[PDB]
Amino acid sequence: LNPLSPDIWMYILLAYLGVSCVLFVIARFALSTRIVGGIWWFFTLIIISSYTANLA
Amino acid sequence: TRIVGGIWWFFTLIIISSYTANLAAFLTVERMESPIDSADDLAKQTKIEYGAVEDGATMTFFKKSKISTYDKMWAFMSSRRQSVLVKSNEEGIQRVLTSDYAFLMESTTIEFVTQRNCNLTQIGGLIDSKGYGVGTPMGSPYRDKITIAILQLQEEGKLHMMKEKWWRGNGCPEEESKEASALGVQNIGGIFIVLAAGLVLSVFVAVGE
Amino acid sequence: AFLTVERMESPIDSADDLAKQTKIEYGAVEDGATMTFFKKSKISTYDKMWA
Amino acid sequence: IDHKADLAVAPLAITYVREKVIDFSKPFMTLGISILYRKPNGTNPGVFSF
Ligand SMILES: *[C@@H]1O[C@H](CO)[C@@H](O)[C@H](O)[C@H]1NC(C)=O
Repeated sequence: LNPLSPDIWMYILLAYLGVSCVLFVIARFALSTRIVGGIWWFFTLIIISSYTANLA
Repeated sequence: TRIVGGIWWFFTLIIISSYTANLAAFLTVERMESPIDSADDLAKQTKIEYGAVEDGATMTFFKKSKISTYDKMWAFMSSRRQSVLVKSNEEGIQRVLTSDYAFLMESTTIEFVTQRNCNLTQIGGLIDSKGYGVGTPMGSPYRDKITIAILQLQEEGKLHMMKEKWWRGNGCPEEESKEASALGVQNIGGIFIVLAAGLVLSVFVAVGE
Repeated sequence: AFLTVERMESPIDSADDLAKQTKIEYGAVEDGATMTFFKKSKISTYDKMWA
Repeated sequence: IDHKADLAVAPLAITYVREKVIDFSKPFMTLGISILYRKPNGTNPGVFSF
């Protein structure tokens, strides 16, 4: 957990919870689903790449 | 649908690999170079100019110094005497401020200056052995009386307060001491902001229809 | 690794980059007032170039 | 030189010749030559640093 600061891990956890909650809300309430999946995939891409680069 | 999915996956792998490789290279070249020059070891650097006051105590010390770290510094200063050496302390401070140039000066003056303004730093310190004190040309006893006054003055707490209030001056903004290698908030927060923007746009376009 | 290797070296070699590196060669006239300055006036990087 | 100043207080590094001719008192303050540099500013690339 050194490469990512603790506040960043706070933000990652809350972003995961928020995306899960908004996905559940959308399912309760497919272009929007595609956009949500794409933006979440981009976020995961950036976070994993930054973590890998810093730890390298 | 098989070919397009496979080629999209391959493209994704190539893109993530390239992005991670470039970011790793950038962070590695950032971390490999020290934020400051080699502390008290400006030898093997020859890019940051360095010098002391002309014909000063530091200049005289570096003249009569045979350490491998300091004789090279003396040779560099002598070979560029008209450039690195300056006449006065304030001239040296101005030269350091205006361009990439390190200055060598007495520690008390350095801390006094860096407390007067916080646009300057003291890298190493105490690389020479010297001190300040009163004197008497003759072997008088009253100088020894002064010395016992010195010792009884340090035996109780009065020197530190007067010394600090004479050097405190104005306040100095807080600065890090032992910050780790983790990413800063400003370093990453862009992806958080863009994710929030994408999510709110997706919500808006979902509720629009 | 490839990007780190090709980015670690300074894109423009300077008065210090040449001394630490060995891939790029450097030279001058044989004792044509250039290495005569290199042998004396022992500067760390300049000593490395002279060697 | 002519001993027209009984007490001598000033910023005076205790050197070999000064100790040779003046038996200086115990050092008021211990110090040495230090190096000076400009504070390295933080080149913030903005929030969109990725
Ligand atoms: C800020 O740091 C950079 C990087 O070395 C350098 O240009 C200089 O030290 C500073 N630039 C300023 C103060 O304009």
